[PDB]
Amino acid sequence: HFKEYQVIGRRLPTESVPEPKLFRMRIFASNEVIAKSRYWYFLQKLHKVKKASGEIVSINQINEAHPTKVKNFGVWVRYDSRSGTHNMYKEIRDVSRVAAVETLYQDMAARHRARFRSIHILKVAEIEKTADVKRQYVKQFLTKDLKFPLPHRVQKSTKTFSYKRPSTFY
Amino acid sequence: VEPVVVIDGKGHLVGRLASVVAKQLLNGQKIVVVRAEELNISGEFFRNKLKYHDFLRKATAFNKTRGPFHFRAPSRIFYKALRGMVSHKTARGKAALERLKVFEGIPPPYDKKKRVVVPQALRVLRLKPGRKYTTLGKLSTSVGWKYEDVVAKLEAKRKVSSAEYYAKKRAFTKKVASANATAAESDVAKQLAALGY
Amino acid sequence: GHLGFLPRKRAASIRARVKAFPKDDRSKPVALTSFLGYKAGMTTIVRDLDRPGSKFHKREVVEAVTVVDTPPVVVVGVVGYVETPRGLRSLTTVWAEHLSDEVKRRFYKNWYKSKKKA
Amino acid sequence: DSIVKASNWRLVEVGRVVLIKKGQSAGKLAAIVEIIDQKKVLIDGPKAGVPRQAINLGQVVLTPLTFALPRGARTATVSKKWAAAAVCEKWAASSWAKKIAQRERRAALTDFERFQVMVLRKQKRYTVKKALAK
Amino acid sequence: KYIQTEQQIEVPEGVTVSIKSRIVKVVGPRGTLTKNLKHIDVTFTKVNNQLIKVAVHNGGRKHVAALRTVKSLVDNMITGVTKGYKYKMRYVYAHFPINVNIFIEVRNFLGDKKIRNVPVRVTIEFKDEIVLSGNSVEDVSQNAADLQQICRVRNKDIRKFLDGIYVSHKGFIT
RNA sequence: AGAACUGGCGAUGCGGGAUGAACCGAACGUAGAGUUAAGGUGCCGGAAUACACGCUCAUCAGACACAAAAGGUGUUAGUUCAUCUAGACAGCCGGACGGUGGCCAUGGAAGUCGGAAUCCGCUAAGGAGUGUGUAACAACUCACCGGCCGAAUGAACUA
RNA sequence: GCAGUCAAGCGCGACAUUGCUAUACCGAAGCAGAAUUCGGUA
RNA sequence: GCUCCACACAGAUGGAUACGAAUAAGGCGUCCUUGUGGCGUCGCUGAACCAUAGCAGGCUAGCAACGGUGCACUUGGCGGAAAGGCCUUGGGUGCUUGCUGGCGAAUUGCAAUGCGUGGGGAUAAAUCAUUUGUAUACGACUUAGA
Repeated sequence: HFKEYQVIGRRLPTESVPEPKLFRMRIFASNEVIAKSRYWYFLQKLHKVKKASGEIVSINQINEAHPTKVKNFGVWVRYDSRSGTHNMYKEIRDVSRVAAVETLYQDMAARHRARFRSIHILKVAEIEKTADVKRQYVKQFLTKDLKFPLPHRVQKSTKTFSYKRPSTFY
Repeated sequence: VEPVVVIDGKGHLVGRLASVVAKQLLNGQKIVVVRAEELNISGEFFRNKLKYHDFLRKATAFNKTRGPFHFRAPSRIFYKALRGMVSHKTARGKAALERLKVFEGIPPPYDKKKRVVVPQALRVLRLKPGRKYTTLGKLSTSVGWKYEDVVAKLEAKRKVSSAEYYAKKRAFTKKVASANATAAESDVAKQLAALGY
Repeated sequence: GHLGFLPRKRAASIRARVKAFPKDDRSKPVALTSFLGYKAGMTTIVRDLDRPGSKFHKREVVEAVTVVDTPPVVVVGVVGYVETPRGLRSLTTVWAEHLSDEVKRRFYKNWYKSKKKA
Repeated sequence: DSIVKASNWRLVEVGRVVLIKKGQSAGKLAAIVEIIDQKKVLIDGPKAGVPRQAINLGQVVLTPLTFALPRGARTATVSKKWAAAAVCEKWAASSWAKKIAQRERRAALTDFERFQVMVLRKQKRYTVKKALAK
Repeated sequence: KYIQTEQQIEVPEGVTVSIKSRIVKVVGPRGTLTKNLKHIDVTFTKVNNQLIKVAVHNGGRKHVAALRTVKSLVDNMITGVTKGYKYKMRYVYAHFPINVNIFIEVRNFLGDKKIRNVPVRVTIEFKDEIVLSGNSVEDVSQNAADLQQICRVRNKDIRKFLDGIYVSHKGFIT
C-alpha cells in the first residue's frame, strides 16, 4: 500500500547563505525510508544537491482531504525505459490520491513495463468539472444514468465436487 | 464423503479435470468419469489436431509396437492425459490408477446413479467468453475414432426414458409438496420452523 | 514386395475368416451374401468379347479359369449382433434342434474315442 | 407481437443494494453510491454498519432489490433514503434473507435442540405419510 | 474498452419478431425465417415492441464487430421476409448454345460433354437470362455463386473466352 | 596465441536448480522442538486452481543474447501537429467553366501515345489536368467546393 | 570491392544510385488454339 | 463337472440421494388463444434431502393410526452399452421412537477398535500313439479309426 509523504531539504546551511531555497516536493512511498531515498534521488537528478551536503528538515505524511469522495485525477509522469526518457500524462478516476498513484504504478508496470525504480510523479491534480477530461475511457464513466450488468460472474467453489451444475447468471 | 464419485465429463477441461481426478486418486478416492467424448480442450480445433500428430510422429524405428502407442478413443486420450500426472511405474501410482474408470457416454449401472461435476474444471467457468475451444469427441473422430455415431445414437436413448423418469419424479414431488403444504401451520410444523426446520 | 501384406507370418487358422460383409439394404428382401466352397482344378476357357469398340469386339478370346467345389450349404442357426461403443457384440445365439454328423464331428478332436456327446 | 425472454440482469447502478461477500463487513448489506470504474464502486451501508468506502466488485455480490438514490449521496442522505425505501423489509421477506437466517439458526442449534428437531421431524413425517395415499 | 454499445433494429407493423436465447425468428407476409446466433454472444431487448436493441457490455473492437454485424444480419432477414430478394444471371455463348434444365443442369457449355449440375438449396423462374428468388439472401446468393463458379474455363485465355453464366442483376422481388 | 594483478576451486560434504565445474544460499559431532535462505506452492512434488491491476491467440506462442534493421487492414497504452457547432471523418447528389483544341509535335492525338512553361477572368469550386477509355473527339472521375448529413476526426511519431 | 550524392536518426548512418570487372491442382502473361514461361500446394 | 473318505479356517461400518439443455440463460407451479406463449416463484453452492431415541440397541402393558418399514412368497412391467438391477398387484409374518407406562444396565472399577486341499468310485473332454496330406529342416497344422 502506497503512502504520500512531504520532504523538504535545505542543503545544510553554511555561512553567508542562511535558510537556502528549501526545496519542497511530495513523494509517494510505502515507508519513510523509501520516501527519503526517493527524495534524495530526485534532488540529485533534477537539482545539484546530494546527500553529502544535504539534510532532511522534516518528513510528514499527508492524508487525503476526502477519502470518501470520488475524483478524477490528472497525473503528469516522467519515466525511463529501454528507450530514452519522455514525459507522460494520464487521467485516473479514483477516490484518493494514494489509490490513483498506486493504479498508475500498476498500469505502468503492466503496459509500459516501467516499475517504481524508473517512474517519477511530477504532479497530481484533481479535475473539477466535466468536459475537461481528455481521455475517452475516463469520459466513459461520466455519462448520466450509467447502468451496466456484470455478465458471466466467476463464482468461487469451496468444494471439489458440486452436484448443481452452477450457472454464471448475475 | 462418497464411496464412489461419478463425474460428468461433459463441458469440462481435460487438464484441470485430469489433475483433480489424479489428486483425488492419490488420496484414496474412487472416481468414475463419464461422457469423455464431450470433454473440451481450450484452443481452436486445428491447433489440437496439429498437437496430436506431433506426439504420434515419434514412432520408434526398430519396434513401433513396443514403442509409443496411439489410442483414438476419447477415454483413452483422457487416461493418457491423467496417466502422466500420476507417478506411474511405481506400486503407489499403479494402485491409484486402479480406482479410476473412464467410459464414453454413461454406460449402466452408472446411468441410474447420481453424477457430479467439478466447478473448477468447467469450460464455461474458466475459459474467457467468446474464445475458441475444441471438443474431444470431434478430435477423436478426426484422428481415427469410429464410434462417435454409435456413441451419439445410444446416448440419445439414454436421455430417452430418463426424461420420463424425471417427469415421474416431478409428479411425485408435486404430491410431496402438496402433503407438506397441507401439513404446514401445525404445532409440530410451527415448532420445526422456530427451530430452523 | 507389398507392405500391406506384411508381416509375412504363417496364418493361424486354415479357414480364412471374412473381415467385412456387404452393406445392408433396408428395402431389399432377405437374401444371402456369402457362400463357401473348395478349390478344385484349373482349365482353359474361350469366348467371344462383346465389349464395345474392343480389339476383340465380336471375336474370340481365350484365357484361364478355375473351378471351385460348391456343395449346397445347410444352415444351423442364426447369430445376432448389437451396436456397442467397443464394437459389435453377440448377445444371444440359437441353434437348430438337429445337427448333421459332420457338424457334431467339427466340435471334436478325438471323435472316435469321445463319447459323441453332442 | 414481439417476444424477448430471459434478459433479466441485476444491473449495477446508483441505489443498488448489495450484500458484501468478503471483508470485515461480510454478510452486511450496502448501497452503491457512485461507480468509480469497471472494478471499483463506492458503497455506503450506514444502516447496516459498514463504513463508507470504495470496495471491489469482486468482494461484493449484487441483489435484485433496488431503490432510488441521488448520485454521490453522503452518509446522511444515503441513510435517509434507505429508511424511506424500507429496503430492509423487502430484504427479510425475500427467500434469500430467509435462507441466510435459516442457515444461521441451524449453525446455532444445540444437541438437545437437535434431538427436539429430530423428534418433531419424525412426527411430521408420520403425519405426512398418514396423509399420503389418502 | 466500451462499457455498453447498442444497435437498433426496426420492426415494421407487417412483421413479428420472437426472440429467445440467441436463436432468432422472423415472421412476415412472405413466410418465416430463423437463424442461430448462439456463437455471437449478444443480448436483445424489447424496448417499445416496435424496435429491437442488440447490445454488448464490456466488449472491445473484436466483440463490437459482431455487435454491429448482428444488426446487419437482422436487417437483411427482415428485408427478405418483408420483400424478398431476386437474383439474375446472363447466358453468353459464342458458338456452342447453352441449354439449362431444372437441381440445375448446364449442358453444351463450350462444347463440354460433361453436364455440370448445381443443387438447389430459392426458386427458379424466367431473353437468355435466369431469375432466382428466395426469402433467404444467403441461399439464393450461394446458388448463384455456385452456378457462376461451375463454368470454369480451365487452361484457356480469360479475356478471349467469355462463355459462361455470371451474376447480372440484384434486387427485391417486390 | 603469450604475459601482469586480482575473487572461488582445489583438501568439500548439504539444500535449490528435470542432472550437472564455473549458478544462489549455506561450509558439517550424535539427537528432540521451533524459525528460515536460495528455490517453490495444478499432479508427479511437501506448499494458495490466493488476491488486484493490464497485457497475448501465436498454423509449431509463451514459460529458454547473437540472426532483430525493418514489415503486419493484429491488439492495448502514450507524444508532436492539422481540422473542429464559422458544422469534425465518412456516405450519396450537384458544380467541376471561359482564350483553349495554349506552344511544338499531326495521317489522327482536343488535359491524360509525346517535349518544354505552367496565365489571366472568375467563383463557394476548375491541375492548360490524378486516373479509366477511343486512331481523335465522346463518357465517368479526384483535388477543389456547395447541398443532404451531426462530434469529435485526421497525419506523423513513442511504449 | 573501390571512389561520390545521399540522410529517419545518432563527424557516423536506411531504399535507390554514378565509372571498371517428375505427376497432379490453382493464380499471372498479347494465353487467338496448341505449345510455353513465372508463382504456390506437395 | 458328480460321489465316499483324512485334514483348515491401497482399506465397508449412514445413504455413489439417477433428466436433458443454455451459461449474453435457466428451471418449478399455475393459466389460457395452445405459443421461441402470460403471471408468480428459486438460485448467489450439497451449510442441501431421507434417516438418525431402544442391553452394538432387550422384555413387557396400553392409546391412536391401519399408515411407514425388514422378511421369504406371490401377479405383472421395465432394464443388452458393461442388460444382472429397478420396481409392481395380493396376502402372511415381525418392528414401529406416532403417543403413554413398568422392568435391566453397575464390578469392563477414569481410556488402549470391541470356507479347499489329497486318496479313491463312476464320466465329459484333451495330448501322444497310430495314420492322410492341404503343412513340413526340426517345431507346428488340417485329417481317420468302439
